[PDB]
Amino acid sequence: ARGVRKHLKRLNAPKHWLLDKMGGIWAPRPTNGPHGLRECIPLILILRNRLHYANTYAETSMILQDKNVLIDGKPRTDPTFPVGFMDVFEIPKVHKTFRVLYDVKGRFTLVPIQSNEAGFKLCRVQKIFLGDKGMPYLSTHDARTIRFPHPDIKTNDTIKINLKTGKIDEWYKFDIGKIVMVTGGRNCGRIGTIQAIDKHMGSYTMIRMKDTEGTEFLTRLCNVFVIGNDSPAVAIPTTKGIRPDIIKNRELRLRSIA
Amino acid sequence: KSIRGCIVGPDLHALSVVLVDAGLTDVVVPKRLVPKRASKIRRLFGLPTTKVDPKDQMLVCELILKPKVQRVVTDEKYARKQRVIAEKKEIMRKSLQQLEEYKALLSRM
Amino acid sequence: RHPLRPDPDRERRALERAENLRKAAYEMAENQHERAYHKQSQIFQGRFLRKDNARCLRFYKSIGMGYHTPITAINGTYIDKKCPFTGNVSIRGRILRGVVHSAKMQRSIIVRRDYLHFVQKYKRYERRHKHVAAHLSPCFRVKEGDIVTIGECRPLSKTIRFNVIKVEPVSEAAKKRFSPF
Amino acid sequence: GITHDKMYKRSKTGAVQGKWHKKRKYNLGRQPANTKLIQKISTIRCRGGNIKRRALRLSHGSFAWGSADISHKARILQVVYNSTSNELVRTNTLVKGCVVQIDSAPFKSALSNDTLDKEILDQIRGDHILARISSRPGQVGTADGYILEGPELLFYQKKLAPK
Amino acid sequence: PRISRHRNSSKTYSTPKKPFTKPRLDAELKLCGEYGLKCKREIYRARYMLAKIRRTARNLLTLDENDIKRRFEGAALLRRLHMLGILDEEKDQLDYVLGLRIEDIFKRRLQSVIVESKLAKSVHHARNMIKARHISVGGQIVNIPSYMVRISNTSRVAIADTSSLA
RNA sequence: AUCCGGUCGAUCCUGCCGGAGCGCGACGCUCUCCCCAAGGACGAAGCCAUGCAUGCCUCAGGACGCGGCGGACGGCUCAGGACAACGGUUGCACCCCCCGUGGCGGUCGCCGGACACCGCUGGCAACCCGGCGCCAAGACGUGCGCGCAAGGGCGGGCCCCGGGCGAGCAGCGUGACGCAGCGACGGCCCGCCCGGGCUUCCGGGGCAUCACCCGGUCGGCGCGGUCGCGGCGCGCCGAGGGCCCGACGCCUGGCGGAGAAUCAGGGUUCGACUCCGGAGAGCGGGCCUGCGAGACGGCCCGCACAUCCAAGGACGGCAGCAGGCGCGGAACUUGCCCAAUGCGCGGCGCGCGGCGGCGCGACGGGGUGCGCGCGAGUCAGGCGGG
RNA sequence: GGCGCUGCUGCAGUUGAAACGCCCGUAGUUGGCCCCCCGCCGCCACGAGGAAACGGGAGCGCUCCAGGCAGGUUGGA
Ligand SMILES: [K+]
Ligand SMILES: [K+]
Ligand SMILES: [K+]
Ligand SMILES: [K+]
Ligand SMILES: [K+]
Ligand SMILES: [K+]
Ligand SMILES: [K+]
Ligand SMILES: [K+]
Ligand SMILES: [K+]
Ligand SMILES: [K+]
Ligand SMILES: [K+]
Ligand SMILES: [K+]
Ligand SMILES: [K+]
Ligand SMILES: [K+]
Ligand SMILES: [K+]
Ligand SMILES: [K+]
Ligand SMILES: [K+]
Ligand SMILES: [K+]
Ligand SMILES: [K+]
Ligand SMILES: [K+]
Ligand SMILES: [K+]
Ligand SMILES: [K+]
Ligand SMILES: [K+]
Ligand SMILES: [K+]
Ligand SMILES: [K+]
Ligand SMILES: [K+]
Ligand SMILES: [K+]
Ligand SMILES: [K+]
Ligand SMILES: [K+]
Ligand SMILES: [K+]
Ligand SMILES: [K+]
Ligand SMILES: [K+]
Ligand SMILES: [K+]
Ligand SMILES: [K+]
Ligand SMILES: [K+]
Ligand SMILES: [K+]
Ligand SMILES: [K+]
Ligand SMILES: [K+]
Ligand SMILES: [K+]
Ligand SMILES: [K+]
Ligand SMILES: [K+]
Ligand SMILES: [K+]
Ligand SMILES: [K+]
Ligand SMILES: [K+]
Ligand SMILES: [K+]
Ligand SMILES: [K+]
Ligand SMILES: [K+]
Ligand SMILES: [K+]
Ligand SMILES: [K+]
Ligand SMILES: [K+]
Ligand SMILES: [K+]
Ligand SMILES: [K+]
Ligand SMILES: [K+]
Ligand SMILES: [K+]
Ligand SMILES: [K+]
Ligand SMILES: [K+]
Ligand SMILES: [K+]
Ligand SMILES: [K+]
Ligand SMILES: [K+]
Ligand SMILES: [K+]
Ligand SMILES: [K+]
Ligand SMILES: [K+]
Ligand SMILES: [K+]
Ligand SMILES: [K+]
Ligand SMILES: [K+]
Ligand SMILES: [K+]
Ligand SMILES: [K+]
Ligand SMILES: [K+]
Ligand SMILES: [K+]
Ligand SMILES: [K+]
Ligand SMILES: [K+]
Ligand SMILES: [K+]
Ligand SMILES: [K+]
Ligand SMILES: [K+]
Ligand SMILES: [K+]
Ligand SMILES: [K+]
Ligand SMILES: [K+]
Ligand SMILES: [K+]
Ligand SMILES: [K+]
Ligand SMILES: [K+]
Ligand SMILES: [K+]
Ligand SMILES: [K+]
Ligand SMILES: [K+]
Ligand SMILES: [K+]
Ligand SMILES: [K+]
Ligand SMILES: [K+]
Ligand SMILES: [K+]
Ligand SMILES: [K+]
Ligand SMILES: [K+]
Ligand SMILES: [K+]
Ligand SMILES: [K+]
Ligand SMILES: [Mg+2]
Ligand SMILES: [Mg+2]
Ligand SMILES: [Mg+2]
Ligand SMILES: [Mg+2]
Ligand SMILES: [Mg+2]
Ligand SMILES: [Mg+2]
Ligand SMILES: [Mg+2]
Ligand SMILES: [Mg+2]
Ligand SMILES: [Mg+2]
Ligand SMILES: [Mg+2]
Ligand SMILES: [Mg+2]
Ligand SMILES: [Mg+2]
Repeated sequence: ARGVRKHLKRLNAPKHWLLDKMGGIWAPRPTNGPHGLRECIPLILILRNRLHYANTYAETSMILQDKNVLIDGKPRTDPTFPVGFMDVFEIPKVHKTFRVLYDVKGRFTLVPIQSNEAGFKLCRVQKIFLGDKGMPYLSTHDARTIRFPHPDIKTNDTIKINLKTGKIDEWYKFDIGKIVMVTGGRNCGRIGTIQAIDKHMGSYTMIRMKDTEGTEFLTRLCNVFVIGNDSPAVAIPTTKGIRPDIIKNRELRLRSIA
Repeated sequence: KSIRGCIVGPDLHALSVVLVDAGLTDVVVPKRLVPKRASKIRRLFGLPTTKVDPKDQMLVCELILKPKVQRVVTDEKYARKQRVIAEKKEIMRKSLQQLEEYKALLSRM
Repeated sequence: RHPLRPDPDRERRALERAENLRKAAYEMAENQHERAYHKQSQIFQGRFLRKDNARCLRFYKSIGMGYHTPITAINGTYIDKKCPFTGNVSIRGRILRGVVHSAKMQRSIIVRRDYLHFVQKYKRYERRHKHVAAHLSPCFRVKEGDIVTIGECRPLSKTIRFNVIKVEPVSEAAKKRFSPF
Repeated sequence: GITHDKMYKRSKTGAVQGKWHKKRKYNLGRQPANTKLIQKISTIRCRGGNIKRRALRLSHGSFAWGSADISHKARILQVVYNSTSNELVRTNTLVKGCVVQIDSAPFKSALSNDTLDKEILDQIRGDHILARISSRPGQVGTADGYILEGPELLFYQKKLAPK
Repeated sequence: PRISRHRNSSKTYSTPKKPFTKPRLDAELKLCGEYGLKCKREIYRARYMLAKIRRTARNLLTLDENDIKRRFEGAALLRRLHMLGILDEEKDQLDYVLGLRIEDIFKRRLQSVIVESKLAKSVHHARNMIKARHISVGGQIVNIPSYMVRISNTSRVAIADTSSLA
């Protein structure tokens, strides 16, 4: 081409969006922002496609013009705004507060949370670097920037941020035996404990985890998010990160029409 | 494009000319539009352009669509600018405090 | 670096390599066949006039990945901006091994890499080879048949993207074999 | 126009290669400054903005005697030697790395301290000092350098021997 | 493009390789006599629908009795074959699938079911009655002679309450 | 997981010729009902009449105009190009990047004048323009401010090995230059994000009646140029580089993949067109504006073709949507609409796309009876639909 | 596809078409037996990571069907 892409065909949209192949040539293209294109969901795809508060695009706009939706405590008036992992989703007029996590099939789900919990956010430290006049900065998985961080915080740790001041009140270190959740790949969405860290000079570092039923699995270090120290700092869905096999899933499916 | 039929010669079907230092000049046409910038109405009326009462909302114009004077320093606009300056100082003060905290922290560590 | 410097008492004498490097530098100044004066960019050239010895006269570095710097580079007198130990380049990307096909160029060699290609219809293999150009620092010397390990760098010429970082000698007059590795 | 695209070169076996597109804008090159000695600097718009300064007709520079650390601003007097071509010396064209003669006046206040190179003090006692340009005048519009010393000084002094 | 370009379609029958073979030529018309078949295509369809369920079983039977693919797909195949009544409950072995014939498929047609319960005197009268919207399945009026009736929905085949025969 | 007819006076073989199945087009004949659905690609990337395909929001009743964002995305085609492109797999410690989302914000008293819309006059066949004059800004221009943009000299250890690495990388100090950007409604700058540029390894057509090929060709040194590395270019130095594990040359009615047709297993053939990537806009070149183009519903030139004209001049690009000519065996309406799916500005726009029309390319279901009730049609009301 | 008349699985070469007049010989292809419990290839298995549509395939009566992703706590494994 001669410049950036502004469209996204429906068959080319990410597969965990669960878009259906009829009823449209086009799909919404997420605007740049706190999250990337592949690992996100356009906000409209929650209000219209999922919760049916709106039923078309045009009337999905008017909900976001009068500012009925807060993301991390701020009203976003943009239908293709990228919302993603750990974002707080609060609709006041219906009194619904959610936290955006993954389910055991790598898709985004909303978990109900209490008013005592929606005032903070977990971020993953992506890098530490020296900015202007040699000052230290840290960057997160949300495209957030913090100057003068405490020297203990190192890369791959997670930090806890109050959602009004935008400052740090807690941090969790990446270690052996920490509770963790996988954010992408093919073990996305399930929760376990770290039991190995194998570094390969020049190449990717692999992590081996083990579920609460003891199933062991592997992935890359760029996909493991710490959610606490042997106890998750937040709430998690009812399945709690245990993935069935196809046979047990089939028997649970047979039981729904039963 | 194509240009310049002559440096005036026989070709031209038209000429444009202005009169300097004067059939004879008789008509005097009025100026349709009136000064609009705030200073434009202080040079007209000899008023100084430096005071703490520059409001100048005299409304005559001789009923001659055009007024809505520009560049007027009102009271709220003065407050706006003063507020922006008072916040551009607060940023620097809090920034220097944070730098001091971090230097002392590394000193303790 | 927890441990600190055990005690030999011939160290300061053995730093006569300083006068060594110094007189090599002053020999480069007399070869008036050259057009440019060659020097490392990491080194002042005012450190040679001094006598207190307090400052180093040659620059070198480590390349990582468990590959140690040869002493011939640390105590050499050559100038090479493309040497991975004493020049201005870096190693990153793929690391490979091969055999020296030809050493007829100026600080450049050809490397022969061998491999197998499976053809499924016939259920069999064919032997294949490719040639790769690589840069040769003076801190190594090689001949045809020797095994080398090369590592990827930024583009360096029309054909070169690798740099010799290890040598395994092979005796002359031995049967040449496929030798894939 | 001028391009640094590789599509016009033969392969490494000597074979001619075909053309599969027309010239792209991002592969352009421009003409060189050919900065003259003894003041204009033009501005060039580049990719994404990113102004480039391109010098024509520079006169002065800022120079450093590194060993004793005496830095002044001095006038470049003459280009005396160049490695690439003797055509670039005959014309007094300012490029990176060329050897010049600079004015000795600003450094005459450094004539007192001894234990300072006599191969530099005797240079100062005359009219000029041998120095080397260290910047790219076509890319930043500036011509600064350092004062030669060590075996480098001797190498260039024999290159300019009265022979 | 248009959206219709993304719609799928498929052929659902296979024609025989030698057309002019006498014994299957008359065996193919005894079938058109015992069932009110319009034309040979409705036989071809049947054989095609057999040839797939025969291909699955022979793939799983080559496997091992404890593999998950057998445990999953063979159970799915048997559970599907028991609801349509193409296979009966007493044969719950994957090896009982291979000895199946077309007639087992033809016996679960609505045209055949209504003949069995004697709603129609013959199969031709049954086809005519089907076209006349005179018969309902579970309170739902079904117009298709070729309709396949599940064993759940075979207790509940009647004349439609709205009808001229009510 | 199948064969059958044809050589003889008769017989057993080798061996081909012919028949029997599926798919894709074209031709012929014929056709009741309903659902789905391709449709000028096929050595003419030949030529085009006409209309439509890109607009939407700081300073006065409104227009108009100025200013701003977008027009580089979307649509079409397969001409070129065979160690390309393209597919998987690496890297940038050789790079650039609008919007959006976090940060950050220290810089050696309210200014000026003038341009368009518009008035008064004109030229010209028409295309298109001239002169004089009153008038604004979230437009310019200059700037009030706690010094800090680029580039440059010194600040490393002389077995071997945190700010941040596998890797001496990034910052800072200190001597010299320089005076950039942001400030008249406060933003220069920094991280991410998407996108791009190149780049490592493996795969990547046929012909030997094409056996030797190349000479910026292969490497080195130094400068220039570039967003940036690089024989990318230039000066100098050396003689390298590729090849029967098929180089070089020539040919292709050659776009690549995801895939598709056929059918025991192993295979054979095709990849115009839906998604992804590439390239082009009659053919060569050149360029401006912009974050982004070597843009063609932008500009300039040569060539080959057309257009209007008072003869002075002016002027064009359907491989966009319909439509036409030509060519061919071979391919549809010069319809209605932004209601949906999405994109730009926020309310509109949009031949993207949607809905009807023509449509036996092809798919799927049901009829022309049964032992006596239906469907195809007709007329009304619903439902659906901008 | 038939065609084992292109043959890797899997053709034919005494007489049906087909073994160079013969010997040497480089590239290529191929190479007896033996030590087990190290390294480096190949090879087998299991993982990680990257695209959907197509192709398989779990569940669901568009009246059936070619379809589609529905639906009555759900689901698109
Ligand atoms: K394209
Ligand atoms: K762009
Ligand atoms: K664009
Ligand atoms: K699509
Ligand atoms: K679609
Ligand atoms: K599409
Ligand atoms: K968008
Ligand atoms: K060196
Ligand atoms: K191999
Ligand atoms: K291979
Ligand atoms: K081989
Ligand atoms: K080179
Ligand atoms: K080169
Ligand atoms: K071999
Ligand atoms: K160019
Ligand atoms: K370009
Ligand atoms: K066969
Ligand atoms: K015969
Ligand atoms: K005979
Ligand atoms: K015969
Ligand atoms: K055509
Ligand atoms: K064509
Ligand atoms: K053809
Ligand atoms: K054809
Ligand atoms: K045509
Ligand atoms: K723009
Ligand atoms: K444009
Ligand atoms: K078309
Ligand atoms: K093509
Ligand atoms: K852009
Ligand atoms: K590459
Ligand atoms: K490569
Ligand atoms: K490559
Ligand atoms: K390759
Ligand atoms: K050939
Ligand atoms: K040359
Ligand atoms: K060069
Ligand atoms: K040259
Ligand atoms: K030469
Ligand atoms: K060949
Ligand atoms: K063609
Ligand atoms: K097969
Ligand atoms: K074969
Ligand atoms: K096969
Ligand atoms: K076969
Ligand atoms: K088509
Ligand atoms: K295409
Ligand atoms: K295509
Ligand atoms: K596409
Ligand atoms: K595409
Ligand atoms: K594309
Ligand atoms: K394309
Ligand atoms: K293109
Ligand atoms: K072209
Ligand atoms: K053209
Ligand atoms: K052209
Ligand atoms: K052209
Ligand atoms: K052109
Ligand atoms: K670009
Ligand atoms: K050009
Ligand atoms: K061009
Ligand atoms: K037209
Ligand atoms: K075409
Ligand atoms: K149309
Ligand atoms: K014709
Ligand atoms: K005709
Ligand atoms: K619309
Ligand atoms: K935009
Ligand atoms: K349309
Ligand atoms: K009736
Ligand atoms: K009726
Ligand atoms: K055959
Ligand atoms: K075959
Ligand atoms: K066969
Ligand atoms: K044989
Ligand atoms: K013969
Ligand atoms: K013969
Ligand atoms: K013969
Ligand atoms: K023989
Ligand atoms: K022979
Ligand atoms: K022989
Ligand atoms: K022999
Ligand atoms: K022999
Ligand atoms: K041999
Ligand atoms: K061999
Ligand atoms: K062989
Ligand atoms: K061999
Ligand atoms: K042998
Ligand atoms: K293997
Ligand atoms: K995708
Ligand atoms: K649930
Ligand atoms: Mg496009
Ligand atoms: Mg082009
Ligand atoms: Mg001279
Ligand atoms: Mg030579
Ligand atoms: Mg293809
Ligand atoms: Mg294709
Ligand atoms: Mg077409
Ligand atoms: Mg265009
Ligand atoms: Mg063009
Ligand atoms: Mg014809
Ligand atoms: Mg039907
Ligand atoms: Mg065969």
